[PDB]
Amino acid sequence: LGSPEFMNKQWYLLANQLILSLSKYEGGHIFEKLVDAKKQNCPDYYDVIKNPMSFSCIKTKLKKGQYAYPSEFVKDVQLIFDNCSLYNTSNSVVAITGKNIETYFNNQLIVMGYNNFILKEKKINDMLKLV
Ligand SMILES: Cc1cc(C(N)=O)ccc1-c1[nH]c(C)c2c1CCCCC2=O
Repeated sequence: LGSPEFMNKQWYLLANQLILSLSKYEGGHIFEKLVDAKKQNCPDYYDVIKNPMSFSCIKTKLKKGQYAYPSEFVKDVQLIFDNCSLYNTSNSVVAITGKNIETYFNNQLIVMGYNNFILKEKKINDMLKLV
């Protein structure tokens, strides 16, 4: 019940619930799929954003088991909000929406206790490099 596999199954379920609540939050539809430069009238998006990321890209990596640490899931989610704060002007609707979901995501990490999984990840790496 306390095995490393039980914890690894836990934060995979917490991340899967997190990426669902982000997809359902207000304005979350603008981060679900990757930006189609032609349909959204942004021909220079991938000339500025070189590491694109969307909710669908994170759901796929969760389904294929491509996250080794719980901190890697947060980095992909934060990358979405970082690409949003970069390409979009600070007073644009998208940038405001991105900041609102960013706060929601960070507060959901507190409520769900996901951060405690990242801390134990760091301690385990310490108690492993010491041997
Ligand atoms: C993909 C997308 C879809 C819709 C939709 N179909 O409702 C609305 C907005 C956006 C969107 N998402 C991001 C992440 C952005 C944009 C708009 C373009 C500027 C780049 C940017 O930050």
